[PDB]
Order: sequence, then C-alpha cells, then structure tokens
Amino acid sequence: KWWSAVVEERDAQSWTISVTTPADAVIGHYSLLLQVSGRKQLLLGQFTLLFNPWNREDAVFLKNEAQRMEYLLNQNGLIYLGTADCIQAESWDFGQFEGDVIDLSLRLLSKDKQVEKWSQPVHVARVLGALLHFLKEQRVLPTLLNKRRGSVPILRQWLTGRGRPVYDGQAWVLAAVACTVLRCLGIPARVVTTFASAQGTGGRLLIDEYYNEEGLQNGEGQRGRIWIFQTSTECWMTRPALPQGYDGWQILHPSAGSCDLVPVRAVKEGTLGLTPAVSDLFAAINASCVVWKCCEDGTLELTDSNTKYVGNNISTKGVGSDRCEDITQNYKYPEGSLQEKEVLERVEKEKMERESPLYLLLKAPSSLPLRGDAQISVTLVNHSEQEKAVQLAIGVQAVHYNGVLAAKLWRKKLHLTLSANLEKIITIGLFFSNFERNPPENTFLRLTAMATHSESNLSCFAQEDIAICRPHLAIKMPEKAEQYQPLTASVSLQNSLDAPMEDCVISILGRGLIHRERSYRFRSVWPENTMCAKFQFTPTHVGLQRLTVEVDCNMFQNLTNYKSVTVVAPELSA
Amino acid sequence: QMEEPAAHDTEATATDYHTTSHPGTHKVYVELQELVMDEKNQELRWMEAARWVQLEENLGENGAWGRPHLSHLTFWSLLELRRVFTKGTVLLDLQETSLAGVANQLLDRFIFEDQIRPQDREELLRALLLKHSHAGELEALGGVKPAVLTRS
Amino acid sequence: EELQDDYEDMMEENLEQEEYEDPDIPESQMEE
Amino acid sequence: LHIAAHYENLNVAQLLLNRGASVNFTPQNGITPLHIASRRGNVIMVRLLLDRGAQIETKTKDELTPLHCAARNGHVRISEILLDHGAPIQAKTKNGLSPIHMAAQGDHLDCVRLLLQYDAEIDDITLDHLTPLHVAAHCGHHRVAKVLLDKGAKPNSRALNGFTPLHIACKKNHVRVMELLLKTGASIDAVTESGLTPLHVASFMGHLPIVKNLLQRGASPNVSNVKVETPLHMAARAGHTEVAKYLLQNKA
Repeated sequence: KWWSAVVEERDAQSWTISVTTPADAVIGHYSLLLQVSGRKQLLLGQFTLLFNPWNREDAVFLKNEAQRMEYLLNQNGLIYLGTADCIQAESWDFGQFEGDVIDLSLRLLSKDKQVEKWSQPVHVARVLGALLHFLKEQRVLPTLLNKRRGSVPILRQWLTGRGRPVYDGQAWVLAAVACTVLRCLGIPARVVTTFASAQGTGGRLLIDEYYNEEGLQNGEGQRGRIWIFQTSTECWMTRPALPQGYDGWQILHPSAGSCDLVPVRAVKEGTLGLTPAVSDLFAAINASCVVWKCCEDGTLELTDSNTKYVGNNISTKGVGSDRCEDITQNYKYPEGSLQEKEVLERVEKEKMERESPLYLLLKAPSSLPLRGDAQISVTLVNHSEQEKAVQLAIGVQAVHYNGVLAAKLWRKKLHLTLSANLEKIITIGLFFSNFERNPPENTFLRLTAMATHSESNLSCFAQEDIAICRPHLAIKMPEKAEQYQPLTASVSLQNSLDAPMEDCVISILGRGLIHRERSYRFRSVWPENTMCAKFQFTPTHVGLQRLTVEVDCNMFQNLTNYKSVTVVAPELSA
Repeated sequence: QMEEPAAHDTEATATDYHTTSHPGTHKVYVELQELVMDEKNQELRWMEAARWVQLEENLGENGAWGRPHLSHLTFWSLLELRRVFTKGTVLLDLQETSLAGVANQLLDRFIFEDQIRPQDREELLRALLLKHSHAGELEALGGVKPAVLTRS
Repeated sequence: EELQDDYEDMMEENLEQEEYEDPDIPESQMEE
Repeated sequence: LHIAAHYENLNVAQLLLNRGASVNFTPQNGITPLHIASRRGNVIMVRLLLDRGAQIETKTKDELTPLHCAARNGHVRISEILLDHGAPIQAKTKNGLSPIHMAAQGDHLDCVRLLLQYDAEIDDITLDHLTPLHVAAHCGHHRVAKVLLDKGAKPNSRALNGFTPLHIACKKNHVRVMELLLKTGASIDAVTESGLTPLHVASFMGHLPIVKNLLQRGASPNVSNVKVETPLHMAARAGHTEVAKYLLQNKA
C-alpha cells in the first residue's frame, strides 16, 4: 500500500520487478533510481504518476467502469449550447491524451509551490481552476473567428501565447479546457451547461432588467444578468476536509484570483457557509427577475412581468452514449415543492439575519429558422368592467450568450381595444426579412411584449429567448466499420434559406479516423436545393470513433454535426 | 451517389495541430528498401538495399553488405528530389503505430492532394503492405531481381 | 472503519433491499 | 455474485461464474444479480451477466424487472442494453407501474426519452389509473411533462377519482407543470368525480400563485362542488386568508 518493489520472475540475467506507489502519492514527473551497496546512484528511467479513479483507496475513485471511461477516458465530448427550449450539442474534442497536454498541465501546476499538497485532488483542482481562469481573463480577446478545434489548441494558446486566440463570444470554453486538464491528470470531470444562469449577482436573489417603452433595452446591460447559458466544470472526488456526506461531484467556481470547490449537494440544500462560493452558485440558479420600465420622462416604473425561471435544463453528456443527460434534480428541488420551499425559506432567513386588470400571455416558438419564418401569439385578457385602450409593444433584440445585447432587430407597435371580460389573441409574424439588420453570429433572440393601458401606471410584460435554427447537417455512415478498410460517409444539407449558399467549404475530422482535417469545396447550393457529398476514408484505430463535419458558407459559418462509428479489428486469418 | 467535393487548400486551422512538445535529440538509422521480385515464387516484396548508421552500406547480389563509404549523390538525385519534395505530401506527428495505419493515412492524403488517382489507391496499398524481407532472407529466397509495380 | 462492510447488518443496509420494491402509489385524498 | 454485481467487481464475478456460480440465483426477495447490476448502473456487470445467461424477464417480490430497476434510477445505457436483449417495455409491477412510470417518478428525462423511442406506451395506466403525465405532475417534474406532452400524452387523462394532471399539479403547487399543461390544451374547467375544479383544489390547498394564475387565465371562481361549495368555501374552510382575499377581489 506504500512504495514497494518485489521480484516476481527472475532468470540468471534479469529481474521482473513489480513496483507499487501509495494511493495518496504526489502526482507528477518521477525519477526512478537504483542504489546498489558499494555503488553510486543509477537512474533507471522516468515515469509520470497520475490520479487513479480505478483504485478503491484513491480520493478520485469512481464506482462505475462506464463512468470511468466516460468521465476520464473519452476524448470525444459534447458541450451543450443554445437555449433551454432549444439545446444544441456541439461536438468537442477534449483531447486530454494528446502528447503535450500532460506536460502542459503539470507545468501549469508547477506555478503552485505547495508540492506536498499535489497528492490532494481538491488542492490540484482548485489551483488549476484559478490558474486557468486567470489565463482566460488574460488571453480571451474582445470581439474563422469562432472556429473551434477542442480544448487542446486553446490550452496551447493560453499557455504559450501562440495560436488562434479565443474571443469573448466563446468565453464558455474555460469549462471545457478545465475538464481537459483535470481528465488528463486523472481527476474525473465533465462539462455542465446551465441555461438561464443569473450571473454577477454576488449572492443576491434579485435580478433587475430594464426596458424602454418599446420593449427594448438601451444600455449594454447590468452587472447582474441572466445569461442565456453558462458552462461549468464538475469534478469527482472525496472531500476529507468537509463534514461527512459531501463526497461526489464538485463544482469548480473561480472568483474573478482564487477558485473554490463546491459540492453539488451544498448548492441543492442551500448550505451557505460550507464553502465561500455556495451563495453565488445558489443565487445563479435561484434568483428572481424583476423587470423595470424605463420611461422617456425618466420614471423607472415597476412592471407586472411573467416569471423568468433560472437554472433550467442543467445538462451534461450522458454516460456511454451521445445522448443528453439532464441533471437539474442534482442542483434544485422541483419548483413549488415542499423541500424547495424549506431551502428557500432557510436561505432567506440566513440572509435577513446577516443583513393588474390586464394579463399578458406570450407564446413563441423555441427556435426561429435561419432567414426563416415564425409565428408568435400574444394573449391579452381584460379583467375590468370597462373596455380598455391598450398599447402593445413587441420587441426583438439580439443578445449574446452572456446576456449582453448585440443588436435591436425588430419593433412593433399595436393599438388595440378589448371588450370587458373578453380574451383576445393577437398573432404576429416573426420574419427574418423584417429585421433592421442581420443578427450577429452566436446570438439569441430576446422577444419582448409590453402592454400598457391608459393611466394605470402598471404595464404587463413578457419575455422569451429564441434560438436561431440553422439547416440540419445530415451525416450518413455505417454503424460499424472494419479497421484498415475504406469507409464512405455521405453528408446532406438542404438549403432552406432565401439566398444561395456561396463560398461553400466542408471540413471533416475525427480522432482515429482522419489525420488532422481535410477541407473541401463543393458547389453553390440554390434555395430549396440539397447538397449531397461523399467522403471516402480508411479508419485505422479500433474503438468507438467519431466523425465531425463542419460546413461554412456566406450565409452561415461553423455549422457542425457529428456521427459515431465503431471500428472493429479485422477478422483473424492466416 | 451524386457529388465528390474538390480539395480546398486551407491553413486557417493548421496552427491548431502544432504540438508544444520539444522533440528529443535522436541519432538516426536509415534503411533503404526497394520493390523487387524473387526467383522462387515470383512474389513481389520489399528488399533491403542500403543502410545508414555511420556511413553508407549497400547490399550486394550475394547477401553480404558492402564496404562502408561516404554517401555520394548524383546531380540528378538532388534535382528530382527537390522537385518531388516541392509537391510532396507530408504527414507530421501522425498518430499511427502500424504500417497499414501509416499507409492508409498516407494514401488518403495522397488522394486529397491529387498526387494519385482514386483508382491507383488499391494498387499502391497492396504494394506498400507487401512482405518486407531483409538481407538474411535473400539467400533463402533464391535471390532477387528488381521489379516494377503494375495495375493488375 | 474500513471493516464495517464485512458485517451482515452493514452489508444488508448497503444492498438496499427497499430499492427493489414498489413502495406505494400515494393519493393523499383531499377530503377527510 | 450479488455482492460482486453490487460493487461491479468484474474480476471476482468472472471467477465466481467460471467456478459454477448461478447467474440466475433468485433469493426469496427475488433480487437476482442482474437486478442489482441494473439498479446500481453497472453497465459492464450487466453486459457480463447477460453474456453468461442472466434472464431478462425475472421479477422480484414486487414484480420488478431489471428494466424497472434501470429506469427507476435513470440508467439510459443499461435500459437500452436490456431492451435490445428483449426486456418487455410494458412489464408491470404489483401496482401496475411500467418502466416509463418509474423513469417519470425519478425525473429521469433521458430515460423517458429512450423508453418513448423504444415504443413505450405514453398513456399506460397504473392500478390507480395514473399516466406518466399524472406521475410527472405529482412529482413536479415539468421537464418530463414537457417530453410527454410533446410526444402526444393526453393532457386530460382521468385517474380513479377523476383527477387530471392539471388537478394534481394544482394540488401540489407545481406551477411550471400547470403552465405547461395549460399551454398544451389542458382543460382549466375540468371536474373530478366530486366536481372539484383545479381552482377548487388550489383554493383548498392555499397555493396563492396557482390561484392567481388560474384566475388570470380565466377560471370562473363561482363553480360548485357536488355539495354546493365554491372555491371561496374551500378557502374559508381551510382558513387561507390570502387565497380568499384574492377570490373576493375577483368575481367570487
């Protein structure tokens, strides 16, 4: 159970020696030396020591073999982006077993001078999370430009300053980079996406949103915003320095700096005080949104708004598949339940001790096709005995994933009268061609509806986030394939846009299938036509491989889809 | 069954595959092998022709290695080598551990660069995966003559 | 510690026979 | 072998099976090693046991199949492996629970998705006539309810006492399930066998947000039970002053 060596087999000229290391050994580069009496030290060689999720006595022990392969051995990951109602899975190459990744990770860890603590997964994860957040802050530039090739080139650029820099539109790659480093060092890790994340509140459970009388937002945004999504790194280890019962998944939460490891259970149960970052993570998925109307006079009026739920569809890649796993129940109790009520009341108590006739219903589709067409419905009901003169403002605005507005796209102003006690439904067409400008890439649509009536001083408000739907990239490939034999994959793309696809580039890659990548040019695709293209390649690595296809054109860029294939060893012959 | 796309020359992503690891300093051993034919079975194979350790040794038509010598080059050797290297296909940091894996990835890249036709791949793959004999087997093989690969 | 799992009661609690049973289908009748 | 399957100890399990251990050993409780491996999410143990001849349709004392145990704990890969080996997707427990009911009970969204993809009956009923939508409304799992409604689950299914999923959501203060059901054509005026509307149930339970949302969407507060008892009667009987005040401020 400690450092030891025993001769297992021996001939007259050689010894077969079995060498053990302790389950709590310091990780990193090791030198092995042999001392013979009457002789000076002899260097036998060098080896690298890693955390061991396969060992029962290790702090990173994982109970399940399938969980072990998924959370440590799988280099083909999935990062979930988009919105809660339209989740887009982007294929991500973690690449933690690339040749230079282990050296880069250990070199980054060498910035910490408490080498005796390198035997502790908690300490290593904390130090690496803090250092990677610092590197992200230093290297990610303000806003192809968004073409990504996994965590490894990002790590190389962050550590050496050489390569393609990442821009702030994809600052969410920090979670994937941290996952790659932790997986390479032997700490099981996964990337978790939280949709509608209330970031920047500093533990406060309130979010203030400000809209003008057109239903649009003027300034670049507040400090506390509800991000369309946020990524995070979860890692698996015991917590010896915490009270018993907090072993398991831990959230890496950098703070502008220093990083903290928060058990997921602490976030779920509102155990504010177990670690310093529990309050911020709890507020990220439990805050309530308050909407203010900004008048032209300067009055900042309170608004009767629809409930904007936070912490939705907390998602991560499923074990042993490309399916999506929902883990929201690890982080929150069901809304309106008894346990959620108790947790919320306890947190409110701790924070307190430490310190109308109109009703609007908005129906929107979860996604709007690119250059496409959509229908939205506004339901207005009058509860007064007098008929109401109401001004309905509809606004469409482009927002980045971190809640920062990008462009005002559309505005509509209706003037309607409703009879007393009469529901009325107003159907409005949401058309791309009506936008005053094209939405920026990797932005989402903030649809708003504001109903104001007479001089009641209160306005009805509703908002929804709409993802932009791009044409589906269909990949057709056999499920199984034999090693060292040609394998054909056909790719189909239907041009559902109103303009031709020009300057068309298709790129194929995948570890164990294609060396680096191959970019091709295919013909321009007229509207309502279909691109069909075949690619012949020979897989050379046995196992579950993934083919990743990326299509670029003048209409859209970095449209990526993937398909998995199991490569089998060739049949045994003579 | 309609369209085969045309290769696009693009280096916008080339730096994403550049490793940060400094390669070690290694001495080199070079072996030159030629595609040949044997008397006994008329079977095509690869045959050791020359080797470089400190100087150049060439394998004679007796099975014995010749006298070590400095490696002189013909003028035409360096002229055509520069021409084929200018258009050459390079696979750098190729993650392969078998000859069949190397040969398949090289031939796929040969087609992508339009160095060979898609109809030539099968003949080249069969050629590159032939038996790689060595100098000790030359006596037992009944000798060796040079040979030329044909599409058949 | 590190040897409690060698005993029959602790093993019984670890195997969780109650997790292989259909516990109940609760209705919680509104009237009384 | 049961212990080895519980801890996914592959080596000792292989040794035991090679020395003649029964892969199908059923104790009195009926818990086979396959049941244990499926419950614990041990994919490799499940594959090993299935390769050595473990039976896929064995029931426990409460008639739980290994697919029931996999779906109850949301093990998608194990559920797919069992289904591909012939596990009956419509097997029922003693209370009439199919694996989709178990997956809905555990808020296991991807397990529900996989079961629906494998032709699970979306409107299968228990002995209490509970659909998976009824279960998702009872537990407050609005994501499971969204998956079920998008796949065609009937929003107005009746339980034994006439309760709809809307009734159950209003009972348990599950406002997200409520908005989801009312968004996908659930009747806001449906009555139980006793004539209880969702507003009746919410007023009796004192769930203020449910009452507010129901009245804002156009629910009449003057409906009556089998006995002539309005929601205001229920609020007065249960002493919910805020619910009764919002009722009286409306047209009650």
